[PDB]
Amino acid sequence: NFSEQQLINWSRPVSTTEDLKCQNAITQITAALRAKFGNRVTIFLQGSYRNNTNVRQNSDVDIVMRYDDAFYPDLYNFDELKADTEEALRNVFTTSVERKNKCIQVNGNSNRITADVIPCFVLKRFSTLQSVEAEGIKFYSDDNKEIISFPEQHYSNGTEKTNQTYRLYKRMVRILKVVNYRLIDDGEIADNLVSSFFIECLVYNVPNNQFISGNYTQTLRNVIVKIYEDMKNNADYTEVNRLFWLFSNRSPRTRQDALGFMQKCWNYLGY
Ligand SMILES: Nc1nc2c(ncn2[C@@H]2O[C@H](COP(=O)(O)OP(=O)(O)OP(=O)(O)O)[C@@H](O)[C@H]2O)c(=O)[nH]1
Ligand SMILES: Nc1nc2c(ncn2[C@@H]2O[C@H](COP(=O)(O)OP(=O)(O)OP(=O)(O)O)[C@@H](O)[C@H]2O)c(=O)[nH]1
Ligand SMILES: Nc1ncnc2c1ncn2[C@@H]1O[C@H](COP(=O)(O)CP(=O)(O)OP(=O)(O)O)[C@@H](O)[C@H]1O
Ligand SMILES: [Mg+2]
Repeated sequence: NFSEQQLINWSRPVSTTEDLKCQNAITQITAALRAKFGNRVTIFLQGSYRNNTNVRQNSDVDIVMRYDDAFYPDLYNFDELKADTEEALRNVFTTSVERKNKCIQVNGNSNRITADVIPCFVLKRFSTLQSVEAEGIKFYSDDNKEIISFPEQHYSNGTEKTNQTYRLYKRMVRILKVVNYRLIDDGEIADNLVSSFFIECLVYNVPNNQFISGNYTQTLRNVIVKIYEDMKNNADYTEVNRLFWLFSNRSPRTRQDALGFMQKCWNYLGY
């Protein structure tokens, strides 16, 4: 239903860290957090701006604030950390600050994008897949869930795969994110059937030899068919971080979710 050129267009990043409104958000929010926490935190990005997978204009940026003085000192429970983070932001951004289940949101304006600020601590956890202790981040949601993430390993492994696949790994992720948003807008799937993270992990497990240089239409066909068949075949997919399984008992998302999503994409694209 869509031409090769249309797929190419959909595969391009829309919002990036080069955007003035993104730079403005990061600069302003960083200053507000440093005013309270100084060097006791590491500030970095995760999510679509970090991995370069944005497909929507003026997308929100995920700014991680890792309180890590104990692990990275200068050469306290989470409830207090999140409250102190909300206070630091409210002192500067006042009515634009909204506490959320998993972050503090700083709503944007004409000159800056909206940001999700994610206070967190250092996390260390053993990976049986790689038989090593892995370092990531941990935080707690307002509904009492322990949220664990490995953004550095996610970033590095995804970058490596796109570098090995003629840059098509992330281009295919972006295409599927576009299709996801369209299916949601059309009311064809629930807005939480999949997530950007889930899509990124699914495509990551498609072997590199399925990505065909200069052929977006056939590469995308290969990607959808491979994930679809793998889901029917009970495949053991890894997260992009390669430290844990995608379909582990910690995750409520299922192979059936991925199978249904692939089917909806296939039908929408008209293969
Ligand atoms: N391990 C793990 N990490 C997650 C999960 N959800 C989000 N993350 C992390 O948080 C980052 C930002 O989350 P999202 O905003 O939902 O994903 P995104 O890549 O920014 O895509 P967008 O929907 O365009 O914002 C992702 O890149 C992941 O690194 C999850 O379910 N499991
Ligand atoms: N450090 C470094 N940066 C580069 C290099 N080549 C290009 N860049 C730049 O790094 C930024 C990231 O570029 P890309 O990784 O190609 O991202 P993109 O072009 O927006 O999207 P895709 O190519 O589809 O992944 C851009 O500003 C490029 O100009 C390089 O060899 N080394
Ligand atoms: N496993 C995870 N690991 C790291 N960051 C996560 C994460 N899940 C969510 N986040 C981050 O927290 C931010 C908020 O996540 P969302 O998916 O919007 C739920 P929420 O918005 O916090 O609940 P709410 O809208 O009901 O208040 C995301 O932008 C993301 O950057
Ligand atoms: Mg995001």
